[PDB]
Amino acid sequence: SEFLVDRSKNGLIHVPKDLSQKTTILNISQNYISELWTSDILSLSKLRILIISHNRIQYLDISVFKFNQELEYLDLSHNKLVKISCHPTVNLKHLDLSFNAFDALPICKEFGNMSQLKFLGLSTTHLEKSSVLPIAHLNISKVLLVLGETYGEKEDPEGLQDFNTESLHIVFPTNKEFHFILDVSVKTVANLELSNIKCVLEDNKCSYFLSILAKLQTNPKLSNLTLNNIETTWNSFIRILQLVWHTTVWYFSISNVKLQGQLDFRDFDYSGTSLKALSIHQVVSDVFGFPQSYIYEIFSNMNIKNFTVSGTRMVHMLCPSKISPFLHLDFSNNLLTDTVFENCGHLTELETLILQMNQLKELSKIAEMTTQMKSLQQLDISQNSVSYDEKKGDCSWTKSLLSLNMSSNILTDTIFRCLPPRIKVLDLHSNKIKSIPKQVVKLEALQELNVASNQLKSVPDGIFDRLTSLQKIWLHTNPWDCSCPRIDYLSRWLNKNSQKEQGSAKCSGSGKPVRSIIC
Ligand SMILES: *[C@@H]1O[C@H](CO)[C@@H](O[C@@H]2O[C@H](CO)[C@@H](O)[C@H](O)[C@H]2NC(C)=O)[C@H](O)[C@H]1NC(C)=O
Ligand SMILES: *[C@@H]1O[C@H](CO)[C@@H](O[C@@H]2O[C@H](CO)[C@@H](O)[C@H](O)[C@H]2NC(C)=O)[C@H](O)[C@H]1NC(C)=O
Ligand SMILES: *[C@@H]1O[C@H](CO)[C@@H](O)[C@H](O)[C@H]1NC(C)=O
Repeated sequence: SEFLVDRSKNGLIHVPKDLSQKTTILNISQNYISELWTSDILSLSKLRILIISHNRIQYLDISVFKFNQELEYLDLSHNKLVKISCHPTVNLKHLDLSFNAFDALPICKEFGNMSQLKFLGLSTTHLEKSSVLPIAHLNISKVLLVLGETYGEKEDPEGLQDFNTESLHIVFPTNKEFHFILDVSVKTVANLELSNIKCVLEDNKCSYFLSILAKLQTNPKLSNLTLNNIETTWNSFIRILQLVWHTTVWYFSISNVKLQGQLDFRDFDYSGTSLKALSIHQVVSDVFGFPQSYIYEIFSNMNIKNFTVSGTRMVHMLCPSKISPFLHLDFSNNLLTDTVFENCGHLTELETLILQMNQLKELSKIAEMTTQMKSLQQLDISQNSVSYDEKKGDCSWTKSLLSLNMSSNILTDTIFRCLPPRIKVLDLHSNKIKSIPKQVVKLEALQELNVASNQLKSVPDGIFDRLTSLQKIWLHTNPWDCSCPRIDYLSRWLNKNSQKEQGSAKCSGSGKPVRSIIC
């Protein structure tokens, strides 16, 4: 049972009154409501979730839900809250006051009795360490704190030290140089996230931001660090990578970055790291574009096992200088070409490599890249423009390759002459395959084969008599000629193996499910 009333985006001005008393979830987000009374919601006795975000409430009396004993989730984010009255009320598990106009931290003493409070979203322009005290005894899981645009004057450096939270997401002011002296190293924080870091100036390259990051080295509890919406020079960017490299963090994630200047930094110290994974999503450079020097050398020689770089104008990734510990590399959505990692015998531990959506073109070159990757189990080169030239001869795939994703390219039926021998998973959909040659019978171990969205009209008589290992197969979005007898072996054989087909391959023009032909 769950009576959901979704009145969001209805231009409401007050809380709808003619609501069923069965309402357990009330969504009135994105409207024009300006007041929240007790009578607005007291009659909804079973109300459990209340979402009034993106309205324009300025005053919050927290006793207005005193009669909603089942309420555990309240979202009042993106309102105009400037005032909050503290009174006895119900124990919430989730309270969101983020993105409001409070001048002081909207923390009520009554918040202390919320023994199940697991998420607290706050808004403020002034943070005093002592104002957090009522909740300093609660084991909160995540706190979102949005510092208003005018935050900055009369800063308390220990303002956060009383927060007892496992995850902290600090949202710094937007459109402002980073000059804030707030210690983000908190005793109990394991997952720290910081949004909006901007330091594009000569005076001193992100010294303030780097300073608070350096205090993240002195806490073994910090395990996950995330940085969002960063704008600074290329030097300061590499300084951040280097600084956090020596912290305690295991997982470091960076998304939405705008970098400028000429990169000078290339003397990276990889020692003393605890990093398990690093991901960099969405990097934008200045008018000159992605650096032509140093950056790849920094990226290629990282002494880590998980490494993602997506959403960048990156064009190379070189063989690591020494034997590399790279284990799972995701370089999807860049501008890399086929020579990436060429002539490389230092990636013998790599097990998965994703090069989806780049600028790969010739498959023989890509298979040569794979030869010395003796542990490589999965390879994704989908959404490129890869063709295979049968003239180049045999392909030197590594024997360890089990899964191969080549969807969204311009391969032909010759592709089946350029497949690793132990192939088990094979995704070729959105290609230019017009037929299935006799080479397929040699893939006994094949378990999955996706040739959807090609130009298949039929398959040979008996092409599956020796593919005893198959479990899943896609055939849809292909123009099959369904006149008997060209469609009979495909009809009888398909009918028997009912569970194996994924989706519904349909006849060209007739539209009938192919299983339904009686030749
Ligand atoms: C390293 O990256 C790999 C993938 O590149 C991560 O593996 C997957 O994790 C998800 C978690 O939801 C699982 O569902 C998948 O089955 C995993 N795939 C494989 C092949 O293991 C892995 O977790 C990452 N490791 C670290 C330490 O971050
Ligand atoms: C290979 O990579 C492609 C992405 O390039 C995967 O494709 C998506 O697959 C799901 C169904 O499995 C669809 O909902 C999406 O529409 C596909 N995306 C595109 C752009 O076509 C594909 O699943 C991958 N194959 C394997 C075996 O992992
Ligand atoms: C409530 O509605 C808003 C706007 O349609 C939507 O973004 C949000 O995800 C919804 N949440 C729930 C729990 O219905």
